[PDB]
Amino acid sequence: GMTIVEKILAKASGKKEVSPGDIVMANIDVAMVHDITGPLTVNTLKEYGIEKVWNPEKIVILFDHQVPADSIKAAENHILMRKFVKEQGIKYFYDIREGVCHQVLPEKGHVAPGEVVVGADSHTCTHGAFGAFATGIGSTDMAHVFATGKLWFKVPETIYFNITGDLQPYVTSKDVILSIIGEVGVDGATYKACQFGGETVKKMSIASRMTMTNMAIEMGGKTGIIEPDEKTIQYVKEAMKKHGTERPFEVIKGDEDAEFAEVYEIEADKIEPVFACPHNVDNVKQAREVAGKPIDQVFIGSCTNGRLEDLRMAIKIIEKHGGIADDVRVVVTPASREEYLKALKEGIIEKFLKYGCVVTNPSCSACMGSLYGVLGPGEVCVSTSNRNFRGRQGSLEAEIYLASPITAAACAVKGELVDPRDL
Ligand SMILES: CC(C)(O)CC(C)(C)O
Ligand SMILES: [Mg+2]
Repeated sequence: GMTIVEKILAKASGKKEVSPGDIVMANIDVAMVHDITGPLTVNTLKEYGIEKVWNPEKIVILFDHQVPADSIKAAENHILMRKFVKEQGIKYFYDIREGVCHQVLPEKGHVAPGEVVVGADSHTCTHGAFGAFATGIGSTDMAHVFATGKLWFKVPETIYFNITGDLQPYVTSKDVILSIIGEVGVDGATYKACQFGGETVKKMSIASRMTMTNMAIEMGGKTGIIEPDEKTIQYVKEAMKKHGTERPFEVIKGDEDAEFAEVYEIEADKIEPVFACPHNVDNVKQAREVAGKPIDQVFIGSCTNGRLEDLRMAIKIIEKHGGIADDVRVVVTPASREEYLKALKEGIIEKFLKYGCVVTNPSCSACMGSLYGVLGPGEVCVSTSNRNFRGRQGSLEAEIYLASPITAAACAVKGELVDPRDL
């Protein structure tokens, strides 16, 4: 009787069974690296004299196509990456501006149910939306992965969030996950896989599911995971066909009599629009109880969201209420080029433009970085981001409220923190 994570790690280590706390050596299906972890990893490999990665088709590299105009080190790192990709015969390499980190990997078909996914970023948990075991690892582990196609993992315990009921109007999976995190706390799920399931999750789209697993790490989770269903299978198969990345996969599900460290019953019909308020993702408040505070900027589409359903719900709110308030900069960033195209074809982009919204291209590098330069001092911002920028948020006592795309759009409309149901 095993959880989905246990089964995935059992299969991957060739074991009959696995229990939390077991330390097992698991085959890696896909390893993703972007920005600096790329050059660290390649360098470590050079130092050990490793001529070849284990499988050039199970490595996904995101890297800036533009040579950085000043620093010679980054031009050097850039030449290094191109050499590696070429010599190793790495098939799957993408511009850092193909999309935000965690959008590009699944949309090209690189994440299937039952797979072990490792990534250089803290928010690789995102890919657990696909019934995959997905974790962020450092460059030392990443070099080991590139060399051998294996890594030691400690099997985590699972907390199961059973989410049932129907989401009320104007409420999204962003509000569900934020509400879960306000209760559990930034450290409440340390070492644990956070599994979301239940009738409410079944009805959610893949896009909505990804927003939840995206933020598992924000409560100290080891990862986030949702079992695959028909929507999952069809998304993955369609993505594989579009990009030529077909490979066999096994849909793995947890057992009905699996053990969990904890089980939360989440009443979805009770979730309301919420904000994560400065300065902790933990500090979650019902929108009404903060409503009224004037705001300077709104970011709709961020790390990792701004998929088509996010852009729809945002543009519907804005266009219905006649555009955006005065003295609010509203930046709209589709999660990927592929998502940008879908929005373009549906006339959504043209409409954001019409209301004086800035529409900008996504960049994986933006998710990793400093917010120095984007927010002015003392400015209040509403963001659909699913990750914190603590430490380097940044410029410097700027205030940043995390919200769903619906609430973010509402805020853009009124020019203040507002509950979208109150427009
Ligand atoms: C990446 C970003 C520009 O969306 C972050 C934020 C916090 C300003 O939304
Ligand atoms: Mg992210």
